[PDB]
Amino acid sequence: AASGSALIFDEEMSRYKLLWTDPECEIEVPERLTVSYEALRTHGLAQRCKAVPVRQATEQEILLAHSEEYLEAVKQTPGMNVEELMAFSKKYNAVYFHQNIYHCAKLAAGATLQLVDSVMKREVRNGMALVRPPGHHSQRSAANGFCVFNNVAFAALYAKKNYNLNRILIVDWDVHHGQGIQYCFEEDPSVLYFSWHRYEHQSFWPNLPESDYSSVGKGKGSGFNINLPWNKVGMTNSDYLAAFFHVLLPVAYEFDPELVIVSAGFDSAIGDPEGEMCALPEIFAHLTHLLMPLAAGKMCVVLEGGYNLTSLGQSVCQTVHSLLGDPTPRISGLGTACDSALESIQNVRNVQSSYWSSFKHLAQSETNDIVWPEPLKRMPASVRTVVVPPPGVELTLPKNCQHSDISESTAKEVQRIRDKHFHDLTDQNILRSLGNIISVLDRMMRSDEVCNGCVVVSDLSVSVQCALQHALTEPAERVLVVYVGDGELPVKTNDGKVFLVQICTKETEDKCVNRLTLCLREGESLTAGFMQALLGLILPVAYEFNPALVLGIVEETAAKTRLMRVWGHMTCLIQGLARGRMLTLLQGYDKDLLELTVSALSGASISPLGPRAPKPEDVEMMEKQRQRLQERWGLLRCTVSESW
Ligand SMILES: O=C(CCCCCCC(=O)Nc1ccccc1)NO
Ligand SMILES: [K+]
Ligand SMILES: [K+]
Ligand code: NA
Ligand SMILES: [Zn+2]
Repeated sequence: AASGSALIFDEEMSRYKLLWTDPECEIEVPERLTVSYEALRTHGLAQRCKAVPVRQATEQEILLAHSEEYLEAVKQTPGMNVEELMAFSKKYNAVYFHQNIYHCAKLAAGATLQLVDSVMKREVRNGMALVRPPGHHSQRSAANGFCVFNNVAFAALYAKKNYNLNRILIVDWDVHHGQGIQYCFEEDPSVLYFSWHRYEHQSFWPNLPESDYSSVGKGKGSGFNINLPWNKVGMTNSDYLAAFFHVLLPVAYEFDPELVIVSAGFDSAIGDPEGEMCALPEIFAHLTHLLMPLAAGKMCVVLEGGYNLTSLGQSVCQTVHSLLGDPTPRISGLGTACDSALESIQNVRNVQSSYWSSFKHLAQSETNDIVWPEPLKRMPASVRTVVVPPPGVELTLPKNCQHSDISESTAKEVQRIRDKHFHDLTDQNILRSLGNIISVLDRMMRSDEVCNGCVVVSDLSVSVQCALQHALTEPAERVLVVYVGDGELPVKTNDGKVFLVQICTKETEDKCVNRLTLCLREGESLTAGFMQALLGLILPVAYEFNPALVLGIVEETAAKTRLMRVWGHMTCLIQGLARGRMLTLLQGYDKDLLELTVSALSGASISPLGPRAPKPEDVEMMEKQRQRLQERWGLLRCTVSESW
C-alpha cells in the first residue's frame, strides 16, 4: 500500500517573466514559485516529501489536448525577440510570452504527468506539483489567462489513456473559472469537473455565459460539469464549506472517482488582489482533507493561480500538511453561507437534480493591505493512534500506532471516581477500561505525542460517563459525541458543551437543537443514506460546533450492520474536527471493526465504497432534520432563507 507524498518542483519554471508594461499580466511573477517552495522548506514540509524530478511533456502528450497548429505556433516563440513576443501575445487574452515560456510550459505539463505516474504507480499516496505557467484556462488552440498548455487536462487525458481509468474527478478551487478544462471534457462522462469561481453575474473575467451554473455538460457528458459561480466577493470559510458539503462532496462520493486531480489556485484565499475573497489559508487544509478519502487517497494537486505572496505560501503549506496527514487546524466562527452563496448553491443543486442522486428529491414536490493571523503549527503526533484491545489480543498495528500501562495517579483517579459515582462496582475489567480511557485521553489532551485512540470496552454507560466527564474537566470546551446504537446514554446536552449525533434503528423524536438523531431504514440503500447524512447533516453541524474532542461510540448490537461499511469514511472525515483528537469506544471485540477503526484513525487510505441511491423515506427524514436544525446551525443551509 502506498506511502508518502510527492513534491514536484523545479526552479527552471521561475525563469520566464513579463518583459513589457501590462497591468493586466504583471501579477503573474516568478516569485510565486520561489515563495511557495521556500515556505514549504521553512516549515519542514518539502523535506518530508518525495522529490520527483520534472520532465518535458512530449509532443505526443501535448497533442492529447492541443492542436498541431497551436503547438507549432507556440514552438516558434523561443526564437522570437521582444517585439515579436508582444505581437504574438496580443493574439490571445490576458497572456504574455517569453523566450523561455515554451520550455517552461513543457515542464509544467511534464511535472503534472510525473505526479500522475508516481501516484498511479503507487510510488506515493498523493502529491503536489508546483508549476508555472498555470494551465486551466488554456484551450485546444489558444493560450489564455497566463496559461499556455492545460496541465490538468493533460493529467486526466494521460491517466485515461495509460491507466484505463473510467472516472476522474477534477476539482478547480482557483478563484477563476477553468473554461479550458470545461471545454475539454464537456462531452465526456468519464471526467467530472467542478469549479467555483468569482463570476459577479458574468462581469468578472473571463466574462463567459457558459461559466454559469446552467452549464452542466453536453451530450453523454450532461451532469459531469458543475459550475458554482460566486456573484459577490468576500466569500468566507463558511461559503467554501457550504459549497463542499452541499454540492461537491455529495456528487464526488456518488461519482466514486478512481483518481482526484486538484486545480489548486490559491487566489481564492484572503488577501488575493484577483479573488478578493476572505477564506483563510487554513480552509485549504480542510478542502484537501475532505477529498482525501476518495480514490483510496490518490490525489494529484496541481498549482494554478495565487498572487498574494503571503497567503500563497501559507495556503500551499496548509495543503501539503494535509497531504502528509498532519492534523487539521480548528476552524472557528463558522455559520451560514451568505445569501448570494446560498442562491448560487440552491441554483446549481436545482439544475443538477436531473443527474445526481443526492439532489434528486429536489425535482418533485412530493420529495421536496489585508492582514490576518499567522496559522498555528501543524505537527504530527509522535504516536498518531493508541489502541487498547481486550487483554491478550495482540494485533499487527500500522507503523504509527501503539498499545496503551495504567499509571499510579491514573489508578488513584479510577479509585476516586469509583468511590463517588459507581460505588457498588468491582468488576476489575471495567475498572481496567476506565484506567485505559483516562490514560488515553490524558495522552491525547495533555501531550502532543498522541493524536487519537481507540479503546475496546464491555460496559457502555460507565465507560461513556467517565470518558465524557474526564474530557470536560481538564478543559475540552466542547465535545462532539457520535453514537451508533440504540438507547439513551449518560450524556446531557442541555448546556451547549456537548452535541450528540446518534445513528439508531428506532425512530425517536428529538426535542432540542443539540442533538441529531438519524433513524435509517434497514436494507441495501442504507450505505447511500448514511453517506448522505454524513456530508449533508453531520459534517456541517460538527464543523460549526467546532469541538475540542470527538467521542465515538459503537454499541455491540450494531458492530455488524451495513452501517459500518462507512465507519472508515466517517472516521477519516470526522478527523477534520478537534485537530484529529478522537476517542472511539467499541463495545465488544470485533476484529475487523477494530482493524478498520485503527486504520482510519491512523490516517491510512480506505477502500472506496463503489456503487447508488437512498430510500426516499430516509431523504425525507434527513431533510426534516435539516429543517429542525438549520436555524440554529446555519452551515446546514443549502437554500436562501424565507424573509418574513
Ligand atoms: O489566475 C488566473 C489568471 C488570471 C486572469 C487575468 C485577470 C484578468 C484581468 O483583467 N486582470 C487585471 C487587469 C488590470 C488590472 C488588474 C487586473 N487563473 O486561475
Ligand atoms: K475554479
Ligand atoms: K465531463
Ligand atoms: Na493583451
Ligand atoms: Zn485564478
